[PDB]
Amino acid sequence: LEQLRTVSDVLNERKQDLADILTVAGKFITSLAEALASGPYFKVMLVN
Amino acid sequence: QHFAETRDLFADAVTALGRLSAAADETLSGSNANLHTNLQNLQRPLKQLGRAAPYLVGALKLILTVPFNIDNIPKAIRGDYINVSLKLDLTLSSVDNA
Amino acid sequence: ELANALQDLNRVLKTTREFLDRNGGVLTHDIDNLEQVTTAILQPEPRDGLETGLHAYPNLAANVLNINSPNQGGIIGLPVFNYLPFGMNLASTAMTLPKQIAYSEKRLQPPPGYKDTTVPGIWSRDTLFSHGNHEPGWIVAPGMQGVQVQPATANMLTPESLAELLGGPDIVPP
Amino acid sequence: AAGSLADLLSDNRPLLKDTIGYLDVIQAPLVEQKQEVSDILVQMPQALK
Amino acid sequence: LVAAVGFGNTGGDIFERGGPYLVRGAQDLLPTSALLDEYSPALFCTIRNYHDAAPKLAGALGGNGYSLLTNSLVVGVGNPYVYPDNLPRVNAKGGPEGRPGCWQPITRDLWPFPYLVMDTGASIAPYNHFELGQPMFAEYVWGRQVGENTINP
Amino acid sequence: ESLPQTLANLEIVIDMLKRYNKNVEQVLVALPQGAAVAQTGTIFAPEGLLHFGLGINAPPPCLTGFLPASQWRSPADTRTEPLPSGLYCKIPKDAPNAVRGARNYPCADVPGKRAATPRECRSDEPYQPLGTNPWYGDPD
Repeated sequence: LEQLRTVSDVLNERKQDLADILTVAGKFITSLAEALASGPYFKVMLVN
Repeated sequence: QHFAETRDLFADAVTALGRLSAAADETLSGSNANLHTNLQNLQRPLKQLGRAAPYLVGALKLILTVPFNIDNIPKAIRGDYINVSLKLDLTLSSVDNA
Repeated sequence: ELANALQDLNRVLKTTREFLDRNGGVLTHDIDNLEQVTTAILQPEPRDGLETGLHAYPNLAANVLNINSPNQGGIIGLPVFNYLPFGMNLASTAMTLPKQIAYSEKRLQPPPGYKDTTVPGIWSRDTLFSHGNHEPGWIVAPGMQGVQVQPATANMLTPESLAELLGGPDIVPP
Repeated sequence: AAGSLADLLSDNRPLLKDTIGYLDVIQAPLVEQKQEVSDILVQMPQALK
Repeated sequence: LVAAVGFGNTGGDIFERGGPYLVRGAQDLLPTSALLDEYSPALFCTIRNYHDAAPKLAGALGGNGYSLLTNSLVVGVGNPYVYPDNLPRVNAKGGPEGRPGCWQPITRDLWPFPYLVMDTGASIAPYNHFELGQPMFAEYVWGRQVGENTINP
Repeated sequence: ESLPQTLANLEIVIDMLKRYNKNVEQVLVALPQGAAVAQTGTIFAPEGLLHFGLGINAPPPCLTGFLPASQWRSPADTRTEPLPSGLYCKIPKDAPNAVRGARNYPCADVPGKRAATPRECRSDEPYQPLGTNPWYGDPD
C-alpha cells in the first residue's frame, strides 16, 4: 500500500499530463494511419 | 431499567447495521464468482508483468510509439516536416535483395 | 456457539483495530489519488481520446505490419494542379518467400494443392497460370464470414465458398 | 452479510495473497524509478503533439 | 451503540452508492480478464524486446541530433488494396505457430522475421515472385487503367 | 466521496474495454510482431532501413478532408502550432484508393458498420463524402 501510495502520487501529480496525452493522441491517430492505408507501403512527401 | 432507557438507541444501532449489511451482502453476493474468475484469469498477466517489471520503465519510451523514440522527437521533427538523411545505396547486395 | 462467537468477535475486533491503525491512513490516500487520476483521464476530451485510440489503433497496427517487407528489410515508402494525370507501377518484387510464411492461426494454413491470397482466409489454386484470377476452384478458410467480394473473384470462388463468405454454413474442404 | 463475506474470503484468500505478491514484485521497480516515470509522462505530450 | 449507529449509516451510504458499480464492473471484467490471460505469454518477451530495441531506435534518430539516419534503396511495390476483399477486419487472434508468444530475438544470425498472417483481410503472403503490377498504367481523367485488380498476384 | 467515484470510473473503463475487446486483442497480437519487425529492421545499429517504392503516382494521395493547399507552412519556420482535428481521407468510400483508411474502420458497438471515429460510429446520420479527389485542384 505504501509503494502504491508513492506510485499513485507520482501519477496524480501528472494526471493532467495523462489527460493531455489521451487528448492529443486521440485526435491524430486516424490522420496518421490514413497515409499508410492505400497499399503495402506508406506515402512520403520528400520536399528535397 | 437501563435497557428500557436506551431501547431507541439499540433499535437505531441494529437498523443502521442492517442497512449496512444488506448492501454489503448484495455486493458480496453479486461479485463472488465474478471476482474469483477475474482473479484466477488475471493471475498470469500479473506474474508475467512482474517478470517484465524491470524493463517496463525503459519500454515505455517505445512501446506506445513503436517507431518513434520519445527522447529525441523535439529535435528530429522541427514542426511540420520530419527531418531525415538519405543514404541512397546502390551496392550489388541492395540490388540483389531488392 | 455463543462462546466461540464471543471469542472470535473479540479477536476480529482487535485485529480490525490493528489493521485500521496500520493501513487505513495510506489506504485512504491511495483511494483519493486513484479517484483523482481516473477523473482526470475520464473527462470528455480524454474519454473521446481513449475511444478514438481504441477504435483506430488495431488497423494502424495491422497496416504497419503489412508495410514491412521481410526480404528487403525495413519499411517501404513510396514518394508522391494537384498531381499528374498519369501514374505507373512497373512491377512488384518478391516481398516474402514460401519458407518465411507463418500463420497466426492453424485454420489459416492452406491445404495441399492451394496457395494463399493477399486476403487471409481466401485460398487460390497453385499453377503456372494461376496468377491474376485465372483458376477456378478456390476455397475459403472456416469462419471467414463478413467479407464482401468483387464480381471477378466471386465468379471464380465456386458457389460453396462464395456462399460461406456471406452466409452461415462453413464449407467442407476436399 | 457475515456469511457472504466469510464465503468470499474463504474462496478468494489464496488468490488475493498471490495477487498481493505479484503486485509487490510489479511495483518495486516502478518505485525504484518513480522519477523516470514522471519525466517521461511530462515529456510525452510534447512529442505526441 | 452510538458508534454502531454512526458507522452503520456511513458504511450503508457508501455501499449503497458503490455496490452496483462494483458488481457490474466485476461482471464486465470477465472478457477482458480472459483476453489478458489468453495472451499473457507474449507479455514479458514483448516488453523485453522493446526495452532492448529502445536504445537502438533512440540512437538511430538521435545520433546526428539534427536529422534521422536511414538506408534508402529502391524497390518495387505491390498492388493496392481492392475495395470489397481487402476491407479492414479486427478479427486478429493468436500468435506465432498458432498460439500467442514472441519469436526468438532477431540478431543478424537469424535476420528474416517469419511473416505472421492474421485475420485482417490484408496480407503480403503471395508476393513470392517478380511480376508486373496489375494496375501497370492508370489514367486519372476517366478512371480507366490497364490490367485487372486482383487479390491473387 | 472517493471510493464510489473510483468504482464508477473503473466500471466505465472496464465497459469501454469490453466493447472494444477485439480491438485490444488485435493490438496485443500485433505488438510482439512489431517488436520482432523492429529487431529485424535494426540490425544496423545507427541506421534504419527505409526503402522507396518504384512507380510514381500509382496510388494518388487523397487531399480531400485534409488541410487546404494554401494552409501549408514553409519549412523555414520551426514554430509548432496546434494540430487541427477531424482530418482524414474523405473519398466516396469505394475505388482502390485508400481502401483501408479511417472511413472503413469497423465499428465495435454498431454491427455491420464502418466509420472513422466512434463518434461517427454512434451517429445515425448517413456518411457523406467531402467529394471525389480531383487532380486539377478544387479538392474542397
